[PDB]
Amino acid sequence: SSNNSVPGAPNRVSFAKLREPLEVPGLLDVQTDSFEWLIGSPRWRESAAERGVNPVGGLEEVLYELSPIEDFSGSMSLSFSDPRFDDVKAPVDECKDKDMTYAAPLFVTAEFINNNTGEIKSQTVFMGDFPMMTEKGTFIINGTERVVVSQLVRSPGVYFDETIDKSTDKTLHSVKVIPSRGAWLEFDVDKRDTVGVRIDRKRRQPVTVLLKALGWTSEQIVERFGFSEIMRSTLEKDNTVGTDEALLDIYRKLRPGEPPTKESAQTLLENLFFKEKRYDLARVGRYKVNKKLGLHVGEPITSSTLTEEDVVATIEYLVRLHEGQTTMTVPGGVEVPVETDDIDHFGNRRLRTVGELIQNQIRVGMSRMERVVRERMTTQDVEAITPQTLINIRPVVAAIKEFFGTSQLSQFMDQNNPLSGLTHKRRLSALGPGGLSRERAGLEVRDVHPSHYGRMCPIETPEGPNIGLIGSLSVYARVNPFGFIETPYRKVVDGVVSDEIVYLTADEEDRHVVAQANSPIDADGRFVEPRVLVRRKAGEVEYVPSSEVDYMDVSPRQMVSVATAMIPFLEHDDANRALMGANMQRQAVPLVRSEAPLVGTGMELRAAIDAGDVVVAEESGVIEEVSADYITVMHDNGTRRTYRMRKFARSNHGTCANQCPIVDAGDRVEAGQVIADGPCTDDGEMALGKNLLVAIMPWEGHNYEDAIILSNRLVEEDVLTSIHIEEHEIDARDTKLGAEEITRDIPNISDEVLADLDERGIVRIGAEVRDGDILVGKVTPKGETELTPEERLLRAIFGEKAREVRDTSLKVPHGESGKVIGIRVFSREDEDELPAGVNELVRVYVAQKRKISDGDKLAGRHGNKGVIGKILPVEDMPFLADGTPVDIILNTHGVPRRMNIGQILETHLGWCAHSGWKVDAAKGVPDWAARLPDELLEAQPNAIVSTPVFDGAQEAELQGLLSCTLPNRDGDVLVDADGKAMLFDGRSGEPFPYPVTVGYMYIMKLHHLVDDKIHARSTGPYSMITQQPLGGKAQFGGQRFGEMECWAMQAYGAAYTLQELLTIKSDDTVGRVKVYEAIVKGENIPEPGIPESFKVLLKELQSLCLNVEVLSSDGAAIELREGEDEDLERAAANLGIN
Amino acid sequence: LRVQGPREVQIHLVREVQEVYRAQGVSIHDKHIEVIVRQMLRRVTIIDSGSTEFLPGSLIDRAEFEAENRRVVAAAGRPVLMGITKASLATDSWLSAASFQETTRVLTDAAINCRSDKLNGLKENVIIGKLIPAGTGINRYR
Amino acid sequence: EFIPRPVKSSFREGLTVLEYFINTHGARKGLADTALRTADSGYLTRRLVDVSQDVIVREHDCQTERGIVVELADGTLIRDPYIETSAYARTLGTDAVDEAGNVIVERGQDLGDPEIDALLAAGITQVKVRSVLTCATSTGVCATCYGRSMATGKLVDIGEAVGIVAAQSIGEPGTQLTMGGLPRVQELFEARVPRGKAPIADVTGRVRLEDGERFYKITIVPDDGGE
Amino acid sequence: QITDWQLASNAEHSSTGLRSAEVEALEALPDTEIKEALQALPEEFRMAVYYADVEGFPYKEIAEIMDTPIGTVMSRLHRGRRQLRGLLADVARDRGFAR
Amino acid sequence: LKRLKVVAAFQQSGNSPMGMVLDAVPVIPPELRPMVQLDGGRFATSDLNDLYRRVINRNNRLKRLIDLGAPEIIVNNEKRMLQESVDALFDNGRRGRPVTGPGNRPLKSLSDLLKGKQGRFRQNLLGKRVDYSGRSVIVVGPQLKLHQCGLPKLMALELFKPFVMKRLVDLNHAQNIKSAKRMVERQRPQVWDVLEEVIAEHPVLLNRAPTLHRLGIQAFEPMLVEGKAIQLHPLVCEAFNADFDGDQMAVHLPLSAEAQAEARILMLSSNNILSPASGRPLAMPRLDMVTGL
Amino acid sequence: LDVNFFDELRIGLATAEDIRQWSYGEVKKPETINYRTLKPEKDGLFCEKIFGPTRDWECYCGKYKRVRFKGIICERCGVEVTRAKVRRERMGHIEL
DNA sequence: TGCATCCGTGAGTCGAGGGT
DNA sequence: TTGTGGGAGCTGTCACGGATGCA
RNA sequence: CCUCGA
Ligand SMILES: [Mg+2]
Ligand SMILES: [Zn+2]
Ligand SMILES: [Zn+2]
Repeated sequence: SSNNSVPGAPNRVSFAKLREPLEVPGLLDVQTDSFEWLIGSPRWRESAAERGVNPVGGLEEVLYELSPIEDFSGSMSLSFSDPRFDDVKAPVDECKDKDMTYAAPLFVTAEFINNNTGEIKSQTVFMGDFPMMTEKGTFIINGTERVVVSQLVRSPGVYFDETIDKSTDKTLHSVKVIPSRGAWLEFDVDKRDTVGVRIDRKRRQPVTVLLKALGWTSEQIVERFGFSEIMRSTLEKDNTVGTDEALLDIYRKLRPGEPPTKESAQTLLENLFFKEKRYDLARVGRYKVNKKLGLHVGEPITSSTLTEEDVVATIEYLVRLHEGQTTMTVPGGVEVPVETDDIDHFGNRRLRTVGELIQNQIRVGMSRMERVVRERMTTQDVEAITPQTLINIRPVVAAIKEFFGTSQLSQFMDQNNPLSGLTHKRRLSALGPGGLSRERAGLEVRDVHPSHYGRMCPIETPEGPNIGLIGSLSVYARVNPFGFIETPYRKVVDGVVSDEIVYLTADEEDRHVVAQANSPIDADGRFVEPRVLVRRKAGEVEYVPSSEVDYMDVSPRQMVSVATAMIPFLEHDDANRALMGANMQRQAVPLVRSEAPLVGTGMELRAAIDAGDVVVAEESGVIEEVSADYITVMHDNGTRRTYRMRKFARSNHGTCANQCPIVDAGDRVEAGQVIADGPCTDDGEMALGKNLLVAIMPWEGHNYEDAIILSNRLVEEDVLTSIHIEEHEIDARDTKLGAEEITRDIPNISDEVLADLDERGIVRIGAEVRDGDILVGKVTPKGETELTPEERLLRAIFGEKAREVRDTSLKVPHGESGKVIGIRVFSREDEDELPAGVNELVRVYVAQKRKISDGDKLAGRHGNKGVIGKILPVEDMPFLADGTPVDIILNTHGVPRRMNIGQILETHLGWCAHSGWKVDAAKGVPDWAARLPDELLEAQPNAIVSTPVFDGAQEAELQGLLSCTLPNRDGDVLVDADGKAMLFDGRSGEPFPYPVTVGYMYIMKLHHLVDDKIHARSTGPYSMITQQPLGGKAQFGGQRFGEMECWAMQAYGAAYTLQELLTIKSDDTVGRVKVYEAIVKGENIPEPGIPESFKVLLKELQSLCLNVEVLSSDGAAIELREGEDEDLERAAANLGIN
Repeated sequence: LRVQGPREVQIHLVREVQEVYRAQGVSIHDKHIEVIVRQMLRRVTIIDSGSTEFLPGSLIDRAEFEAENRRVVAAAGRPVLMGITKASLATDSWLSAASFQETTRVLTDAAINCRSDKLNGLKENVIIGKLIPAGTGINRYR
Repeated sequence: EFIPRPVKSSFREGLTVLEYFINTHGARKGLADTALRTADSGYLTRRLVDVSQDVIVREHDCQTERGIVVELADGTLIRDPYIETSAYARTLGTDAVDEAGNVIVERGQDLGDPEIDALLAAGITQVKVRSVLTCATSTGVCATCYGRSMATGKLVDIGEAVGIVAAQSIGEPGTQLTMGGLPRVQELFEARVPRGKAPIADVTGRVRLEDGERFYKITIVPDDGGE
Repeated sequence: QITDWQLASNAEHSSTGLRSAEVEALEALPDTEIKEALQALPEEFRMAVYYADVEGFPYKEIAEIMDTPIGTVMSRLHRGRRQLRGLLADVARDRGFAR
Repeated sequence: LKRLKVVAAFQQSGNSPMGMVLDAVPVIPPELRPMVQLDGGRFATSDLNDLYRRVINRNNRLKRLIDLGAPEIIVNNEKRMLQESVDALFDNGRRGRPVTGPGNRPLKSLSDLLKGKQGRFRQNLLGKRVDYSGRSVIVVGPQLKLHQCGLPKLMALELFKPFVMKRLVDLNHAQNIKSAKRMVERQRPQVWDVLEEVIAEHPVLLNRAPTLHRLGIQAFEPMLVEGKAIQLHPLVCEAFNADFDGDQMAVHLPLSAEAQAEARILMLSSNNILSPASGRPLAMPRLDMVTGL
Repeated sequence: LDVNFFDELRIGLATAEDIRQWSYGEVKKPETINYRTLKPEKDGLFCEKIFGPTRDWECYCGKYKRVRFKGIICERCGVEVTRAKVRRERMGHIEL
């Protein structure tokens, strides 16, 4: 009920009934655990040594693999040690302002040894500027904040599957030996009875060729595989028999068009798999195969490469799999079970987090540099070389820069609001390099796998193409050092549920039986009833008694993600609308004033602080000073801490990130208390919408087909008003005809059009701008031939004599407006980093206050979306008996069909919390209220409450509260014990003849707003190749009248409409002009010419040596080129000539 | 087709397709499915070219086959059922075939055969920006 | 496959955690299945459009007497399930007269709802209708054979591009086809030798059915005594 | 395929840019303010101004036209420029030529 | 028979098979393979230029080797390389490894410019981007008649821009056409009274994608509306499969007399009431209307 | 201006003689444009001499910038003084 | 010369913004 | 223009038809 | 191309 583990946190009284023994971890730990590892931070250092004392970091690991670096003659050796970091070069806000990368310089200790002269030359060498991770778990890369998303990849190991059939109906078995780094190794069976080794996509050589290649003579190979007659037929049908002859055959089959050599086949074959330089099983990949086959059960993980005994054990496992023997024992092995492997099981599907992705790119750069180091050791005169001379850090810098710059895994941070950014960092992506590709994305990788329970949320996933490919980490989940996901369970010993938390992966889980968090327990901690539902291994549902229950869920919502766990009455919503609810929560736009929900969960608070868009007291103290600009905390230590507020910052997606203090001067704040609210937070909790008074009824068809009706109060009181900030950027640069100039002196412009610019030509701070307004005057040198006849007469008449230019000024785009709130200019005359050729660079920041409008998109938390159909006067809205008009009217027809009855339950509870209640405790405690906490028997108006998912307010408890609803100021009970009310039609005055459900529903403002989406075009730019209109509202584009649309026009038989669309509205470069000409002069629209894209087509065919000619009716080819002279008799002559 | 004749194949196909759509409660009138099926039964394979220039086994439009036979007397053709994709790639409009799919192959063969596109069809007049030969674009109306 | 355990809970009661988790499987399997099925249906529609696009109404009437026979209807007539898609909107080939002859609908009428009602009421259980299958027009079809324009309700106008309308009418509901279904529609329209080919009798005669073990041996002796 | 945002960005710093059909329609229609100012001038003044100021003919070659010596052509040119500057005075202010 | 198709085709047409071997490679005009400067001082080129450039490098190196009388093996290497680079230029990836650009992507060759929904046929000839068109969110607006739609003011003003311009000059609101343009662009009030004039009885086509059948495009008479959203009559929803949960729709302005006439006659909302697939009406009451009646 | 009534559209194979009859000049160099002046190198993939002028009525060396000179071929630079439209319709070739 | 394998084809429409 | 020197990813797709190659 | 919208 208290949730007081967070200081100063609001008192959200909770309907929960089960105890949460474990707190939700740091929700950014998925990223901070990873990047602190790569760096080898004292945080990681303490923890890694605090767990069970081999403390190697990611960079240290890259360096010990690389070193020592020996020369061909074994003479000299370069070795790397001790990764160290300088301070950060610039603060985050400075990198964001100057388009820089938040980074800290990286140093290493490079020791060069020369065994010939015995001398040793240490040094401290600078590897490069190492991009750094913020306190929020992100990256600033060229001035834009970013997230590296964890990637789902298949763990290194040995995996067997059963492919159902070839052309025949014969059951085949395969295996891929997939390492962390190196070459692939495969074995399979055919339609015929042979056992072959496909390797690096080369042809199918019988696996016996590899047996004798390793040294296993024919008699020694026959002995082990004697029980398997498929191997005997493979050797009876074998081509040759002998060690070196099977070795040289490997070489000829490996190199097409290359003379084989025995001595050169012996070295590169041990270099493919057994040599640690080119081939390395991961520590995980070693652990996976030694548990799969049972070879080395004493944890000697020191050496991790492909070994002969493991290869022979995999061959014997593969061949015994055809027999299907449940058991197997390899020489020295231990009773391993023989089965196929599931590629989607989360014990075989690890994820590579941010630290590991960066490590794998660092390793690449290091290897490039090393191949440069070895080449320097000879060209340079020895005894004069230094560690500084061998090392070339350009490849490493380029490898880092490329990764954050091009990787699908380094992503533009989704920050519509704290929740968007928070889940983005908790994402588990499937695509990427070294992962699977989209053309390989079958339907089965996208399904909810039984192993995802408690690790990957089954609700939150994209509706569109990326479905099942983008999933988000579960609440209590955590990634282990091997890259697997564990989830905590309570240890159950002899039917008593203890408080021992034990984290298990999917593998460790299938060996036990897991009960549920909602399970009856006595006061001591014992299971009440013997037989109840549990999760049988491989994800099944059974009823075994509690004497055999090993572990129990530490909580409900254990399976669910952050955004999902924020949906009240989730368990009353079908998974489709529930998914729709999680996803729309991450599209809520921040509102000018934020307002926490009356009906919430306990997840808003704990997600708002972890998301990091709130300001949080690092140490206890007293507020010394507080402005809208910063907050100072005098700790009892005597030190001060100050936190500058983000004031009206532009998020990546254009929403207002405006922090605001919630402390006062003199207040006592504890460590971790919230000092100030963020974009969608209210007093520390996530506030994504507003509490709206809803009626559920149809209303004159204005909420037909999910449309929404709003009271005009929400315009007048700015309850759904939101602030949106655009950044308009233009630069001045060098041109083939001169250099560009940012000037207030623009051709063909009145002084009144420039009234709002300053003296330089930049719009003035605080101006109100509209479509077509200049923000930065700019001119580009055009040649003389580009002056129009008029522009050339006035220039000569008045003798302008200034170089002729084109008006290439930055304007306000169509359909937007606002106040200039910020100007930022960068000059080349000043020493300012600009791209090559760029002289002046200025950004104008425009802010609009967006009132909620017709066409804006709203939704609740239950997937109940709609756009606004009509905003009615407050007097027209159906109103309650006391005159209160409702705020929003949701159509009844939409609710039952979509299975999100959670919205109705919320509406009921929303009303209960708004009115407050007093449960009759006089004679005792009613039966429905029995399980209610004492802090919920009464509640003051507008109380704040939690409905934890799967542990929320039960149907009986909710229906009770609708009885004890406190009345309004006049003693009136406006909402009866069903949740319905009597409303008057504010248009006629007559009452509506039946009681309507009314109550309070949390309604968010989604970021799909008319202002962004309205677009129109009569005429504009055209693409240069095709001459068709450009695409996109941003480019003033044209709508695409596509293939299926032409079928529609055709099916109507609208010949001329189809022609006109396809010639003079798109592609006829002369008919375009002739048509605008015709409309402006009030004449008929002229006849279409030839689409320029057909011309382009013909030209591309000739480029393929195809002689395409257009023929006349009877004559020869038609001339498709036009004349150089046209309309001279009229155009020049129309300015008064004859 | 080779047993009960083309008129029976068309009945067979319309009913089997209509049955698949029926099992999912979908109302498609038969005339649409007939309009489609009709286009599958417009050619004939050639078993022997008695006096004609036709290759044996090549598929020829029935009107083409018959109208070329008539001006050779002054020819062994059996009805053939082809699928829609194959009936499409085998049109007299090389432009239509190239704009449909498998463009490299259509264009190669059309080059080797020095094909000339009459530009008769809807798609072809669309591509060149002429009035389509349907609806308000046919001559009796325009 | 159906999990042997059911979700005993309704959504008013609120599902448990396991019930919700396992309901997820079917939910997402459906969302992904629809993502695939829509592309399949779209490719099918594009191929249909291309194969039929050149089909147009060229003349008013080819005047043929060919057509197809349609069913309309123990001790009472029962309406035929598929009158709506094979008999309604057709053009009558031959006059419909009952026993004790009466011209119920004349040759070349719309066969609209009033006509179908009058037909059933007078006891007519079969009708011969013009069809696009039996149309004799050189290229394309004649109006009289096509029938009424489904859009207008009057007989199809001359310039109509009925191929595109037909391809659109067949494609548009394709996404409704689940599991066979759309695979079988594609199998038929692409004119392939089907899976599980059921052979037909090549010639009229008597059959000898030889029972093997997993192997059936059908033989047919012709009535003409042929091979 | 270079994108539309790329074609547009490039056009932002180019000497011609992606011109609309409307832009080119109006350039092919009369500039009403300019046409009437020119039609105000006498025929010979208008001709000597047109050739020199629009068609850039050198002074001896525009003398080759109109069949008049160089002095006559240059007198007509300077005086027609003056007169046309008498008119067009608001057009030069409406546009940026007053600076 | 297979080989005869080729041979007879080559003899029946008077073109020779020599054309199957090239001594000269054509070069497509440079506007069709553009090059543009980008923010950053870097350039963007079409893949075609990299391919032609490799062809040129290899042909020139071959010429250099032939002049230098290089070993026959090296000159054969250069000849095979020239052949493979012309293979890339014509159809990359068809034989062997595709020529790649940065990030390992295969360079789209002259063959790719024609194939698929990206190629010229399906992307630029069978469908195009068009002028006099817009798009916005749809709301219900039950006050409409079947033949009508709510078209926002800011959309209608841009769509009819030259019409309102000619009218603004007809009446003395604008003294010439340039002022008419600037007036429509500054959104001076005089335009609005004129707007309702020009758009009167001038149909527009509305389209919702995916256009599954011809009723996915329908003409309506536009009613100027307050707001930034299109208002869609509740009875045409079925035909468009349009609900109002965020759907957007497109607007197209027919210009010529023939296009306007096809819109008023063939495509008029109230003239397309029956499914052209089943012949039955689609524009019937749905759900709310139903519970009403 | 084409009245848009074509009877037929025929393909054949291009003869090297056809490929040369199309071409306005052989491209010989791999350079595209100079980094300093952003101008198209001579005999390159964007050569103005064989393809056409980048700017209307302008020549490469700048001797002719006028609609007055119209259709003349600059003797110093070989570029034709015409509309830049031509750079979308003028093929080159490569002698192998 | 008779097939088995391999290879080449195709895999919905329209939007928004970001921008190596 | 001189002691030695061989890539980075890749696969977690699938149904269909007909050439191509092998023996 | 990525992420998203219907
Ligand atoms: Mg929708
Ligand atoms: Zn007919
Ligand atoms: Zn020159």
